[PDB]
Amino acid sequence: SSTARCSLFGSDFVNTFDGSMYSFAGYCSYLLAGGCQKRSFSIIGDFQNGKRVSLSVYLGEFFDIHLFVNGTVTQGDQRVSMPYASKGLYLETEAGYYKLSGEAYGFVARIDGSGNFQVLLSDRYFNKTCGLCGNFNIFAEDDFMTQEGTLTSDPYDFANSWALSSGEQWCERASPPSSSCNISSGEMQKGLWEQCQLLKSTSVFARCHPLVDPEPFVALCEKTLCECAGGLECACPALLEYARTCAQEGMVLYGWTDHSACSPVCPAGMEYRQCVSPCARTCQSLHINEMCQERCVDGCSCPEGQLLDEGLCVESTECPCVH
Amino acid sequence: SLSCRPPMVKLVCPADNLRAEGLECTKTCQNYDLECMSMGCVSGCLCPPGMVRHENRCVALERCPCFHQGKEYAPGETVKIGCNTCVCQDRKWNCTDHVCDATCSTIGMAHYLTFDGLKYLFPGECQYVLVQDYCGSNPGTFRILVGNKGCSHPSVKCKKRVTILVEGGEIELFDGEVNVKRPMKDETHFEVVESGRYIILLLGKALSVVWDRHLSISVVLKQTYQEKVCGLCGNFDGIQNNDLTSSNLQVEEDPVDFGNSWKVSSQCADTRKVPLDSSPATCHNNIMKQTMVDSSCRILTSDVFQDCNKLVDPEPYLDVCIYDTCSCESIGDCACFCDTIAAYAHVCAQHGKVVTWRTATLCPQSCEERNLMENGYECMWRYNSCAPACQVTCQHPEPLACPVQCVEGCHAHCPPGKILDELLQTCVDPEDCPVCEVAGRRFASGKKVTLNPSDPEHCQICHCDVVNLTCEACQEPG
Amino acid sequence: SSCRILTSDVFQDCNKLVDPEPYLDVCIYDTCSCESIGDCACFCDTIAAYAHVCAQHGKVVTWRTATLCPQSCEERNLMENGYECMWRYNSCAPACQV
Amino acid sequence: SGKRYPPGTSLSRDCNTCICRNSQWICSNEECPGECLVTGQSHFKSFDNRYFTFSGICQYLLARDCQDHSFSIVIETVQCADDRDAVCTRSVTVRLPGLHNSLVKLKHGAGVAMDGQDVQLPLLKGDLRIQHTVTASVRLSYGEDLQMDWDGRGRLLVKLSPVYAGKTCGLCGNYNGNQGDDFLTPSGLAEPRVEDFGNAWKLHGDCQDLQKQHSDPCALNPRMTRFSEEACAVLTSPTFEACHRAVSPLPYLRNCRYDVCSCSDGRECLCGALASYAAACAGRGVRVAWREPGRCELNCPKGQVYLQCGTPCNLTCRSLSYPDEECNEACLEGCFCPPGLYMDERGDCVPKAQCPCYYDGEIFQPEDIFSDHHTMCYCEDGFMHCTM
Ligand SMILES: *[C@@H]1O[C@H](CO)[C@@H](O)[C@H](O)[C@H]1NC(C)=O
Ligand SMILES: *[C@@H]1O[C@H](CO)[C@@H](O)[C@H](O)[C@H]1NC(C)=O
Ligand SMILES: *[C@@H]1O[C@H](CO)[C@@H](O)[C@H](O)[C@H]1NC(C)=O
Ligand SMILES: *[C@@H]1O[C@H](CO)[C@@H](O)[C@H](O)[C@H]1NC(C)=O
Ligand SMILES: *[C@@H]1O[C@H](CO)[C@@H](O)[C@H](O)[C@H]1NC(C)=O
Ligand SMILES: *[C@@H]1O[C@H](CO)[C@@H](O)[C@H](O)[C@H]1NC(C)=O
Ligand SMILES: [Ca+2]
Ligand SMILES: [Ca+2]
Ligand SMILES: [Ca+2]
Ligand SMILES: [Ca+2]
Ligand SMILES: [Ca+2]
Repeated sequence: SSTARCSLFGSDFVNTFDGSMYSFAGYCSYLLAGGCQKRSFSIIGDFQNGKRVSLSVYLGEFFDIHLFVNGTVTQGDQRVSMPYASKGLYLETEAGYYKLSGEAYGFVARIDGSGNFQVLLSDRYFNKTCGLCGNFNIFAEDDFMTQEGTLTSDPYDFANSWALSSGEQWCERASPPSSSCNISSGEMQKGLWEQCQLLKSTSVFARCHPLVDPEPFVALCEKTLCECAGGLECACPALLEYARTCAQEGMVLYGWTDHSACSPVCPAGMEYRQCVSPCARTCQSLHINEMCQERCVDGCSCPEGQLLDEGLCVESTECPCVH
Repeated sequence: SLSCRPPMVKLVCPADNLRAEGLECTKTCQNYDLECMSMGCVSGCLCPPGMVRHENRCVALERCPCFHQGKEYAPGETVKIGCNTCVCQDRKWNCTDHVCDATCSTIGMAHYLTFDGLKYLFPGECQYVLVQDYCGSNPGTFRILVGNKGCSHPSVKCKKRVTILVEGGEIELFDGEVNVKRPMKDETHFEVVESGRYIILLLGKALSVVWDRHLSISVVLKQTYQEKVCGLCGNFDGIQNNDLTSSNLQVEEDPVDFGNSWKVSSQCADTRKVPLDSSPATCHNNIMKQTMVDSSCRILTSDVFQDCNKLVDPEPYLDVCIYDTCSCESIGDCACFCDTIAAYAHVCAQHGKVVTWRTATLCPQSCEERNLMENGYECMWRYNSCAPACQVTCQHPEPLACPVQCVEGCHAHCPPGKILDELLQTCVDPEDCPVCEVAGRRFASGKKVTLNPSDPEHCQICHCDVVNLTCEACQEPG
Repeated sequence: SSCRILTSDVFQDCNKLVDPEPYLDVCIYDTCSCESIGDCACFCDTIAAYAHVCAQHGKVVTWRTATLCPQSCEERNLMENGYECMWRYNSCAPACQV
Repeated sequence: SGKRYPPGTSLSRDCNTCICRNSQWICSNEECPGECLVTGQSHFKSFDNRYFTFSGICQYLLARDCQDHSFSIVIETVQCADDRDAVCTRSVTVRLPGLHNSLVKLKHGAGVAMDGQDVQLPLLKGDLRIQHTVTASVRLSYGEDLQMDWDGRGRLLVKLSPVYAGKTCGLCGNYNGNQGDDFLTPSGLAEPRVEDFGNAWKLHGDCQDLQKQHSDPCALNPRMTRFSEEACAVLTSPTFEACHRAVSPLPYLRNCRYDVCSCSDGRECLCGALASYAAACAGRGVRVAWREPGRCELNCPKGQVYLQCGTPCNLTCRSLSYPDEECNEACLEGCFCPPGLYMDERGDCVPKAQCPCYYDGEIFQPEDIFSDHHTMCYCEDGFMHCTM
């Protein structure tokens, strides 16, 4: 292992470092991860109204980046271009999806096109980082230790303990959303129960069970298949997480999106591969090899030829020059 | 339910007595002398009247410890704070009342530590009275001064000048060495010990001075005065808030106006009231650099200082570390940083806590240039962490009144039967010393002093320059 | 001024052979940017990069004193309770040895 | 203070007076009253003008008469926001062995409770008086040698006169002038580590003693690091130029940055720390006008108006009932209303036409003719006109 993983997938949902999900429709900034005795950094996430906007990394006291789906990254308040590499924080784009690496400080963040925060974190902070993605321990039941340090039964007030406010805006205790699903039940539970079920039935998902358990994943979906009207695609967010969670454990899965009738969004020219190398051989590139022994990562990428040049796929013949 | 343990009893709120000081007022050792709140007791179990609770053990007697530094001390156990012992004779330590030797300092370029203990800020550029005795209604024995030049903004600049006026003398120092301009009458008490980094400098029974050859000025007084002085360091009374008693005999609040009263040249420049802010000139609006100095100033809270962090608060010595090196543009000499921690390390040593914090990537302080003149390389010199300051030499064979226990710096060490001389950089046997023993009695190595001024008839003088077994004749008055 | 050690009395032999005007412009470029606080190494390292090149042309130099980039060597003669002190910082000794 | 004065002048500190003669101010050495203070989160002040901090969570002693036992005060601390470095005051207890050996309790509102019983203000018993001050803050007054102040949101004060010189013991120190000894545990020795001093005055053994008092909780909340700079940078801005030469601002700045980063809502934590500085600037003589629509101007209700320096003697309607009583009060700051209007019980203030009477406690309406067999009495305009 030697690593970790958190994920804030879909709408309001969370996945800690230890197999513990819940929902949270926040209202302001909240601390994702970071030390508890002493903080060399702090990954932070801003919610506008339940729905998420920005990932932020405050590197102690002096430096700040505020990336988001908007992609218009900024440093403090001055909007900078992209990519960007100050203070040991390469701010890159991998597989058409945005990345923030802090390997000196022991973390790698990223976002996808839809907006799904992810946080990879070393084994150095085992029993350290206490926050909204919980501690990096082995257990999964005890990873609600509040900013006081208090094992709580509620996955909701916990996330509200780890709030952090600014002068631009002070924020309060958000409220749980009053579910309109409770009255508009109808047929929506009888026909659409299958898309949550196919995590368990289909063979392509029928082999991570000795590594993980889909029982929470199917539990968290059935409450979100009810607000969206007329669509099977409402299941693939909770499903899409289950793919990566098994991938991180050392056991990858293949081609599952072929029949799932849901592919994650990407810009033109590319669609969702699975296990593409991060070192995408592009156009204006030096032909060097056997340095990129990095692990294999998911994300959308170009066709077989059709090399990359400035955020699009273009045929190898039309490689430009530069001056 | 639970039938509580034998040594203590279950108690019950009576319906009549509002004063049900039961379980809520759980007397432990901390709270016994203290007074406690109680609305009503609970369904708990509680030690008897003449007994208490102690870390889950109802300790029988009133012998429980007497906490200092959050640590246990059995009754009769002793501690050493300063120059005093103190023993918890019962539940309360009663300490002695031998007042200890106070100590000024000039931490960095522009700060001052008083006797009673009061860090304050004073960037000056004129010449200033560090301390004196001529204060109101007293004779005026000694008049230590200090003089700075280009030191309102700390930098590689700010060479100090120190002029000390005692016994009608004028000895002064700057640029590495000391200089006598007027020798004082009573040469007997005079003494100079160039041990290590420092210039230890006695002047009498109740006075001493130290100088790190670069900026630090740490005058040391004895029990004798006890409110006989004034100046920048204050009055030496024990009271700490009356160390801003200006020359016009009143307490101020803004120390920049304090020192302006104590300058000598009353027509030179009074310093300017700076707008206060946590960032000096360079660090102002340069938040990046501030955090590289902040972190690097947290050596004052590091694993090696953890013993001294308990005794001596580093929050004073920290604020100076961040104040100087912001202003100071350290380029070739990182001395406006390296000197502030040694000013903390020395104070840690005076409390008996040696520290070795100085490595090769961090303020190295070699000592190898001295083991150079001799073609043979005996190399007896060493940067010893904290070695004694008052040792024996060919120039000063006797044991001296020793105001400072140990000091950092480069120190000689060769095998025994060889005693140091400073002129010949190597150590040497005892007999090679220019020592003097005339008519038997043991004394110094031929001091240049005229003994016996009291009695004319008994004027039996015996000088000794280096070794001479000589005795001069006294000129008669008649 | 402090970068004019590259034109000082001790370098006068090497100033004739190796132009210091290149190595000078770096001395002023780095230490402006560099906020030397505790380690003055972004200054002390640029002159050694000039001193070494002076040595390769056969011109040893001893420019390193106690107020200026000291480079002690005393921590090594420490493990042994006896202090033989056989280690020394000196000018320029054979880079190669057995 | 960097300005000249002619000879023969007599400037007066709060403590005493001093006179210029031959370039030498002569001065008296007569004692003057001390002031222990609690405020903000956990920021203390000793009687000897020391400052420090101790974020312990238990029932601690604050002050006590220690050669005899005329009184004893007990603070109670709790965590007060999400952070661990935020420990505000909830309630303080007072105890008077000279009267019933009673037990007063100031509560987290502006309320008080004697022996469990809630009480309407005022509370004239024999010695101790308890009354509102601005109708937003309680003020105990036992004898003439003791005062207090509100413990609702935690700004406890005291006032001890020099009759208690050096004969008290607690967190607030000896009241002996000496600023150094104040870290003297009850076991009779000066401790250097504050984390040993505060936990030496706790009252319950079950309470956890702490091990480290942190100084920069802005690390655990990096978002507030910027705001804590510009916010309390006005403390040194020349708005407070008038009382840099009255009291040292550097701690009142140091205690801001520990509060604004630590507490749940930094808005009022800011504007309850600035007032901590102005209140001490005014205690020496300098008033400051530091209120703005941005810098936390309080919202006096529509009946009242904001006011800087005013007279809380001719405000309440109880004053006209007992006009003979002395009001040796200062020129205070708060919410008053114009002189033609006097304060009613129900939040509005009214002219003296419908200002009731408080005869024998009894709140009589503006026209209530009133008599037993032998007396004859009536309430005219606030005063109770009795005859016989
Ligand atoms: C999003 O990006 C656009 C284009 O740069 C910009 O105009 C807009 O203000 C940004 N909004 C946010 C939420 O930052
Ligand atoms: C984790 O840290 C806690 C708190 O310091 C400690 O009590 C516990 O033993 C640690 N556990 C492991 C597995 O290191
Ligand atoms: C301390 O108290 C003990 C016991 O009463 C007594 O014997 C001793 O003389 C006292 N020492 C001092 C320094 O007061
Ligand atoms: C040098 O320091 C060492 C280690 O503290 C000590 O053992 C030794 O006695 C010292 N020697 C001298 C000559 O001071
Ligand atoms: C000792 O003093 C005598 C004077 O009495 C002088 O002649 C002689 O040279 C001196 N000897 C030495 C070794 O200084
Ligand atoms: C310095 O090193 C040189 C070259 O090895 C040698 O010739 C010389 O003797 C050394 N000098 C000293 C003082 O060690
Ligand atoms: Ca966990
Ligand atoms: Ca004093
Ligand atoms: Ca000792
Ligand atoms: Ca050669
Ligand atoms: Ca005291």
